[PDB]
Amino acid sequence: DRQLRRYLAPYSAEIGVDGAEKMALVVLLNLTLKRDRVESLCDEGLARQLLSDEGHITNCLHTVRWLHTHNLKYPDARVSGERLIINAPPLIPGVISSAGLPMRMGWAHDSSDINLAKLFGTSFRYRDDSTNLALQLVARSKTWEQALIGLGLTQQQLDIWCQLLASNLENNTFPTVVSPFSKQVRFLYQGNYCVVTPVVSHALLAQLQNVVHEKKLQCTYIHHDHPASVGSLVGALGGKVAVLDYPPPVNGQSLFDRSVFNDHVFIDALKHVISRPGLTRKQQRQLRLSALRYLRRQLAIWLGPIIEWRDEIVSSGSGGLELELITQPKKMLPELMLQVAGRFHLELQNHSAGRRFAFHPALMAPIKSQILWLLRQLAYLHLSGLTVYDASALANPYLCGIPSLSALAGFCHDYERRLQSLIGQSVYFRGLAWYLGRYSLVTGKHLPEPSKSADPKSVSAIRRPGLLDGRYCDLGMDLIIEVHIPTGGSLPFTTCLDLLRVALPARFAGGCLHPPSLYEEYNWCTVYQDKSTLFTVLSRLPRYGCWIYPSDADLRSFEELSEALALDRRLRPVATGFVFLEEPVERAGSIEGQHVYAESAIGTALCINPVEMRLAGKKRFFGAGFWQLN
Amino acid sequence: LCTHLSYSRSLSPGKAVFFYKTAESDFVPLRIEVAKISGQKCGYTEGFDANLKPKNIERYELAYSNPQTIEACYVPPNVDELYCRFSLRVEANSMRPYVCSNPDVLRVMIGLAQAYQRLGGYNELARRYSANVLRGIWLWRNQYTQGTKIEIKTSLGSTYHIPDARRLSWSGDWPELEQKQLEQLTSEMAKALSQPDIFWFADVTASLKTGFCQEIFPSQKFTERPDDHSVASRQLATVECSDGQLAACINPQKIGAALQKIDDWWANDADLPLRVHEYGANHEALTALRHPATGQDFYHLLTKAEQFVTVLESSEGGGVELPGEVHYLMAVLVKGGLFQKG
Amino acid sequence: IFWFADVTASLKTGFCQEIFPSQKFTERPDDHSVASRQLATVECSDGQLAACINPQKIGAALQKIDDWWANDADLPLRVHEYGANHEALTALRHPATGQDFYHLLTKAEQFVTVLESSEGGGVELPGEVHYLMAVLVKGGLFQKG
Repeated sequence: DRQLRRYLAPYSAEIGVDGAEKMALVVLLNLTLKRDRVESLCDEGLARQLLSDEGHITNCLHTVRWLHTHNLKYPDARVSGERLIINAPPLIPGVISSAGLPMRMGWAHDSSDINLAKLFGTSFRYRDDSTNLALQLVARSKTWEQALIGLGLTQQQLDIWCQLLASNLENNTFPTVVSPFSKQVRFLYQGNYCVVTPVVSHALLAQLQNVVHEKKLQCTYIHHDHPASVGSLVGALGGKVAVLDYPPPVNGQSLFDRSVFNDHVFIDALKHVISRPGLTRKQQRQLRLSALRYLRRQLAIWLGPIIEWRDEIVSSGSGGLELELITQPKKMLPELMLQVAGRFHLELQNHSAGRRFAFHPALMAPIKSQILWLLRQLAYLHLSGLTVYDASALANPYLCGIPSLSALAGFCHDYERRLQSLIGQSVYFRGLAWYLGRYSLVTGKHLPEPSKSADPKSVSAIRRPGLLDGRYCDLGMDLIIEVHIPTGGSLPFTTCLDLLRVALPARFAGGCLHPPSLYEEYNWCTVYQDKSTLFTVLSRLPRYGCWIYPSDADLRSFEELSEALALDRRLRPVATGFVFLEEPVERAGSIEGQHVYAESAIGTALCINPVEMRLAGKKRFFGAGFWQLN
Repeated sequence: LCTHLSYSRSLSPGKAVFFYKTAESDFVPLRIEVAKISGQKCGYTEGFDANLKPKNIERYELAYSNPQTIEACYVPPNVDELYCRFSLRVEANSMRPYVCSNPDVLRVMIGLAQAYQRLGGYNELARRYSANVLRGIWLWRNQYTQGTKIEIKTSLGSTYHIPDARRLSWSGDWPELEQKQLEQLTSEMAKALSQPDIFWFADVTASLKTGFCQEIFPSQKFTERPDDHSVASRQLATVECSDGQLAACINPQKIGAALQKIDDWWANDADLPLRVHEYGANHEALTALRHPATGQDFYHLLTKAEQFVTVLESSEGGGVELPGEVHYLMAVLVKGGLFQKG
Repeated sequence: IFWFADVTASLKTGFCQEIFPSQKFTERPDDHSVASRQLATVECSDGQLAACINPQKIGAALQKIDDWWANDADLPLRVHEYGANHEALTALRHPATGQDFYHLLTKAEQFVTVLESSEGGGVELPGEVHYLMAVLVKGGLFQKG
């Protein structure tokens, strides 16, 4: 039954072999032949025959030398050099990684080997723990040795193999040099730069292949040509590997104040304007003027949302008069005084309390005068409209969705260095914010340039290096950067605005970055030194966009992530950075200074609608809405 | 030289979009459609095997059709003009190595770029790039119109206009009030290419006068063969518009490959110009014009910088003395890439 | 040379005569709701649909000029590498005859030699040369030799 081969596959749950060591050696030895030559994995005779062939077993023993915990070739079969065997890093409460998983190994080298590697590199559950054949023989596990000698192995042949088999697992656990086809990226660490090279975890990827199909998670598949040339798991999966897929989620009414007239003080104020005899001039004037000042404020409030509408819409870029007459030129506004005063009395007439005051002769001139006055009176780095073409939509080998956050932190800094070489004063970026207005997935894949000659000499033919399977998208986004200048005297000038346009990088997330088109240009590079003005402008953004906020939840597994995503609708997984496998050292092949290996860190973020922060207020926005490193 | 050396790209374009105007709205996208067709059974292996050995089939077996699914795109009835546009940014980014593992290699590459700048030479590169914009060769297979007009605006306030692009050759001399605009454009670009801290940005539009229902040729996608027979074998590239509709487009790197087609320095015989490539690749003939065996490729030439700087420094300049090898090398540094293991 | 032609024809018709535009090649129906026979249309700039004839359907007619086989002209075939005849479901230039495009493509060195030795300007060109040129006009793929 093919189900036996499925359960022994690297992408399936491990099965127990306790008390069945004899048939386990038979099945595992029988797997070293091509499927076309074997009618059953259970034939004791075939196994006894295969076991006597020292050459066949020797060819199998040799594969042990390349068993690994982390796979340096995964994304690109061209990488050449040594294997990597490292114990999982300590658990970080806020990061999903291999730290919470048990120890497992895999195999990658020649395409030809595949079958021969299955004798020692195939895992199983034994004595209620995770092991494999190589480990039980190296550790001198007597039950397995007794069954193996019983199947026809000479004690002298076993005594020699225990030594050679152990020797193959005792060295070459860390690469000597950095391989020429590996990735290298650099960031600040403890006040200086270090180069980081990521690598994929065998145990972590193999588990994900099972969880997405069992827990019914959103996913897609990445293809690999020549699966035998990339690794055990990719071959077993037929060149199709599953990854997570979590993309972002991208009036006829009165404009008048709903409660300016609900203040009992307003009613009193009116009574005071109306006033009373019996007092001195000073007393009457003091009460009167106070009432008027109050009312003045109310007049400003009453028309408030209306004036707000005007300023917002007119500055930024139907048919009712309270909308159209305010859209007009401010110089015209004084001539609306009689109309406003009319509406005012009407609004009072329609109120439960104002029926005692509306159109009363006493209030005529007061109201008209204060309105006339009001009418006469009426008469952080923000990057807007940025477009990115062909951004990399595959954040890490495990997850598709929002581009890796490590890339935005990167962008902020290259931009800072360019500006610093232009302006003599020290300039520093504390935080960086991200907003999403447009998100479009692009299908297909890029064709590589023919940069490789078919033969090194005496050939006039050009070949294609190879093909990869990736995912790309187009973005439209705004950034709000918190800019700080250390010096007491600052440079808030046009010159600096030009230098801010020049310093802007051309590259973003692997794609191409452009400003808004020239024929429709506005000031896309403004600067604010006031939280109130900046927040007010940001509340006006279109309702169909997304703000991305940091999350609070701590997740330690994909199963915990599955539950958190089932419960919320705003939660998305993101790539957050790297986790080190070793301390930084000097190593040949490093681009600059020290080198360290790491594995990708999977974390989470929230998607917040513009409507939610219009209500949350500027306090919550400037506390929670900005991201930083460490 | 050294283990690592590389440059990034200094001249990058955008995505081009096709659209047209109506009397009711200023921007209507050109879009693509999908359809089933009846094909032919023709070609080798359809009837012959091995080397011209007929295979055994009956006479009627080739009269059958071969159905296929394709995407296609046509201009709708009664549209008089079709418009296409893209954006362009240019940075003076060949003055410094993106990375370099050796300070002694670095100071030399810097010396060379500067020695070249002051004798002239950026004008030469700018003239060649400018010519390719105004000629219109970036329309590829869509150049066959009844009349083509090209218009350019820049961030410095200039405007250029070619009343009819259909006749401007690579080799020759342009008509008056056209030759002149080429000179003016050359100046803006020659500066943008070499002097830092200048922001420059261009916006290039063109118009095509077309036939009644003329076929249009946008970029094609790279795909797997579907196994479904309900999915198109030839799929075309589109861009999402601000209103949510899709439109036909030409990919950035396809516009780019056209703009840099300027190399007629090979074999001392100009012919037609090649896309700059370290080995002189010729796609039409499937070969290479600067095969390593000739000594004419980039990698051999990258080691003669010490000799070139010496000449550039000893030369008076302002003349016609700059050799093909120095111009070639500067052109390659402009299309930056990986020059490692040196 | 940028050459264009613009062809319009007028049809004088009957009182309510039936018109025959191109048909779609459709998938097998099973929903009892989709038409069994569907016609091709184009979308006008104003949103209306109109009847049309497909590009390659016009082309199939224009290039129907092949009567060089069997030394008896009869009616012409649509140029085809194997001489396909749709009316009788057969093929006139079956590979077994030596008359197809691929056999002929390999003799080019010999044809050039003849043309060069000939005078020309007259009626001397043979059927085999005309056939070959007609196929190169309807270009396609000629590969995997």
